Amino acid sequence: TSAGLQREYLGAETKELGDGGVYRVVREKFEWDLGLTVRDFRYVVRIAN
Amino acid sequence: TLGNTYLTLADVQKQKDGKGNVTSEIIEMLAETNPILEDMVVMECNDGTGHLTTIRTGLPQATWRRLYEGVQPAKSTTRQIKDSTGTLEAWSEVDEKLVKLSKDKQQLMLNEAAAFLEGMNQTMASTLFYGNTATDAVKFMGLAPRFNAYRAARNLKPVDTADQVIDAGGTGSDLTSIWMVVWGDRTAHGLYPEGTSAGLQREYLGAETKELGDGGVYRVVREKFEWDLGLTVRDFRYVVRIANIDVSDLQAGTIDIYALLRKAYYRLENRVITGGRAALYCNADVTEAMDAAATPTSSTTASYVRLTPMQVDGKEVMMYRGIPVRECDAILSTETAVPSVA
Amino acid sequence: MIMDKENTFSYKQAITGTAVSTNVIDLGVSRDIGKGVPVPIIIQVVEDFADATSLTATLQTSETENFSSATTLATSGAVPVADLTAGKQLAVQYMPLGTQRYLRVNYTVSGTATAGAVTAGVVMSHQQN
Repeated sequence: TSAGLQREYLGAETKELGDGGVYRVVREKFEWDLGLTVRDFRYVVRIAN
Repeated sequence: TLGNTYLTLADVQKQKDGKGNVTSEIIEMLAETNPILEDMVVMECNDGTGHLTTIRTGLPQATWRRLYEGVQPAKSTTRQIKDSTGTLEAWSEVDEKLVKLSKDKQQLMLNEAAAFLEGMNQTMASTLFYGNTATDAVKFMGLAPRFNAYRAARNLKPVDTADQVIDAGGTGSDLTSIWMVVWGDRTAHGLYPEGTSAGLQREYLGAETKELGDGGVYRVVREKFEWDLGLTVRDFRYVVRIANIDVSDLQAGTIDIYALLRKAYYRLENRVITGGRAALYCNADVTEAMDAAATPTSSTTASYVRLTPMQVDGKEVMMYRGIPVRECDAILSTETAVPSVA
Repeated sequence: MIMDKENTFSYKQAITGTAVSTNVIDLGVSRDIGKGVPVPIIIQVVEDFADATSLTATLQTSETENFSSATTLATSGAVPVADLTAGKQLAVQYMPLGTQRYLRVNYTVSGTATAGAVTAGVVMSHQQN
């Protein structure tokens, strides 16, 4: 997976309908996955309530 | 029926000196200072319709993408607001006989013109700070009709203006309101339609020939005092209005003005980031209270501002955290209540 | 947890009252999973529970599509009412041995609760902490 918030300008598409309809569309896709993985909670402290 | 207008002879008599000449020392007891008209930034509409601003009233929702689970394609929703420019006009008119009867013609006109200038400035400041277009339809959208109702349980920053305002608890009729406004191209500024000019456009027509429906005519000397203005807040988050400040308790030492100033600064989420010049428009009571809190004495019940013996008197507060405290007279101490909204 | 549809026993399924997993996995042929490379699964409670005494999430398998030949690959046991809390992994960390054509998840609750939910399935990498 690429790093950070991704972006893919897919460009023109076809978008075939379910009744034979067909017309061009353009699709832009935004993707991002990450996990914070606090490896040593010694380096983190919280004050709550 | 009425003897209004036309600068009747009685005032001319009282504008006459002991020597009989027209006085040039007219004491101006009803004079106001309004720096708002001066520091406010203006420009032209430069468009057919009113000033148009575009807002994001909703962001598309993201999904977590269960693998082999379809994602719905979302949208971006936008909302807008319009604006307009008001137009004020004052018209002087006298009778050539009346001015000729007075020993001088320059002095009478000079006094009347000064009165016209001050009156127009006061009217413009009043409508800028309290001008409601819902009940006038010829005025322009002021600042008090916006923020007209505040929110008690403050949310982060919803689209209603009610979240900007801080309620100080004022209930009765002594209620005043501080104002912080950021002036800039994108945030908030004045307007005037293209083809006019900024500021007061004074005109001097000269002698005229005023007729009447009856048929008689006579000479008149007339002047024109016109001013066109429009106020626009593109981003409402750029203006914070403290409201419901009871002046009696404010002077008594109960409404600590610095806490409310902090709250208004923080509800001013923007500007702190950027946007343009900003201001702290307020009346005299507010600056007096700021001086009171800044230079403590046998006042309140506790304070944390020790004073060297050479400065136990005080100073005049000019700027607030770099924001200039442009004290203005347009703000009254008789503002209506601001109802609380959930 | 990188879950995935088409390999999920049940997505946000409610538990109240005895019932089975909404989705039943179908592996084409009766070949095996637990053997070889470990396959993590999490039959884990998502939303809290109510007066129900216990819960018995079992990983039943059967050769037929409809489960008439029950076979317990792994059982949660009679987990008490107190421990029906969010994030409770009710069964084994990895897929047990002996997967048949189809697998189901059977929820047997002592009594009926007014609350309770489970999201069960196979994940790419079971997330600890």
